[PDB]
Amino acid sequence: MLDAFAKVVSQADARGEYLSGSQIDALSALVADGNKRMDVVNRITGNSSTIVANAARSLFAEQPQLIAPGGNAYTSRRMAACLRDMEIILRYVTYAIFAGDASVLDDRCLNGLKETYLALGTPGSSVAVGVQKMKDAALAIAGDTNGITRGDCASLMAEVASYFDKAASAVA
Amino acid sequence: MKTPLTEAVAAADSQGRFLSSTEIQTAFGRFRQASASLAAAKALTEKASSLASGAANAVYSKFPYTTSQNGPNFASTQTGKDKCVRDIGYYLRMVTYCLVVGGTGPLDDYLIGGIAEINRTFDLSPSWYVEALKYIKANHGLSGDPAVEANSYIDYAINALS
Ligand SMILES: *[C@@H](C)[C@H]1/C(=C/c2[nH]c(/C=C3N=C(/C=C4\NC(=O)C(CC)=C4C)C(C)=C\3CCC(=O)O)c(CCC(=O)O)c2C)NC(=O)[C@@H]1C
Ligand SMILES: *[C@H](C)[C@H]1/C(=C/c2[nH]c(/C=C3N=C(/C=C4\NC(=O)C(CC)=C4C)C(C)=C\3CCC(=O)O)c(CCC(=O)O)c2C)NC(=O)[C@@H]1C
Ligand SMILES: *[C@H](C)[C@H]1/C(=C/c2[nH]c(/C=C3N=C(/C=C4\NC(=O)C(CC)=C4C)C(C)=C\3CCC(=O)O)c(CCC(=O)O)c2C)NC(=O)[C@@H]1C
Repeated sequence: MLDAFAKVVSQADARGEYLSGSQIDALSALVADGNKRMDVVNRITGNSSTIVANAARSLFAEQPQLIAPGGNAYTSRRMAACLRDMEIILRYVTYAIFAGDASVLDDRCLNGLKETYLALGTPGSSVAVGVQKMKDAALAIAGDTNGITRGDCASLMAEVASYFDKAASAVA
Repeated sequence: MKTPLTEAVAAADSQGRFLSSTEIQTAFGRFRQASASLAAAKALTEKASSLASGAANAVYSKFPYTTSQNGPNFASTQTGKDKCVRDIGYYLRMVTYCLVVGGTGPLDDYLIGGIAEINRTFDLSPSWYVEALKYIKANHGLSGDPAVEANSYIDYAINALS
């Protein structure tokens, strides 16, 4: 896997170059947002159970056929698998946010997901609604201006939303 | 690639865990070190042409056979001399990468893994590179944290060769 730093280096090595002063400044800007990124990782992690539960509760309320008998999330083993999948996808979103690169999410998590559900009979597009409901909740917990030093997190917030969006467009 | 952040993520993933304050304190250590690392990366890069050429010359003085002995592995020809400074410029460029990510990952991945096989097949002596790397360390002109952490990576290369 790569982080935001490694990613730049690996695109430079393939060209045989040293990083430019420009590239170095941009990575400095990333280091400048270091604490803010860790507050996002900390916050979503600290509420991870609640984000998962509340997301699944709202999915099953909107989409009652997944839980009716015969539904892909009917029976305890299937329900347990579904909540497990939601927790896994959140965990690897928080990895990508920590490292400031999507490698780990694509490589370890998303890769081959859509074909797994296709083989299983699991409705990918319902999986994607679940991911979206976890997105809104997480952006709201990470953006809470209480009990933190005020500042601007707007790029970070954009970067986070993209990793969820990358998860949702993968399975759907 | 091995960096403090991909190490921390790998440990959590290996245990199927979310990240904890443990892994955050690793990010905190990396982000605070990154000023000296990056300031060192900029410095080496500014000098890179001249350190590489000076380091090649330092080898050719320590080991004058390398310029007078016959055979494609020696710098007794124009191509050999070009190949030699090209090689040293690769070591130096890897060490700047290592500064940028804060760990040995670029060295391991691009340079160190395999190098024994290459040195034996092409009959290149490790001792030529250890000499070039001791020059670089004596001449890069860094001080303080920048120098301590650049030297760390140069000494890692040296120890992989010895
Ligand atoms: C956007 C994400 C929000 C935001 C973030 C923000 N935080 C800081 C400052 C810091 N955050 C921390 C983080 C931690 N300290 C710890 O001990 C732990 C647990 C192990 C964590 C995760 C730290 C150390 C700081 C700096 C010290 C401080 O408390 O200020 C800032 C200020 C900028 C800075 O980096 O110093 C900002 C802007 N602020 C918001 O308004 C968004 C909701
Ligand atoms: C919940 C939102 C939805 C749902 C999910 C569902 N998933 C499974 C089965 C699998 N899910 C995975 C996915 C992964 N496993 C991993 O280890 C990783 C990351 C490293 C991922 C993303 C896999 C591989 C399976 C198959 C293995 C297994 O079932 O344990 C099920 C079970 C299907 C079954 O027939 O048992 C279910 C139910 N179901 C829905 O209805 C929701 C939309
Ligand atoms: C300089 C200190 C001495 C020296 C140099 C010399 N090197 C070669 C040839 C090779 N060097 C490499 C090494 C690398 N290639 C890589 O991709 C990497 C990591 C990114 C490194 C460090 C390789 C693979 C070769 C062989 C293939 C090639 O030619 O590129 C030669 C030529 C040897 C030959 O037999 O053709 C020479 C001359 N020689 C000296 O005498 C100097 C003291």
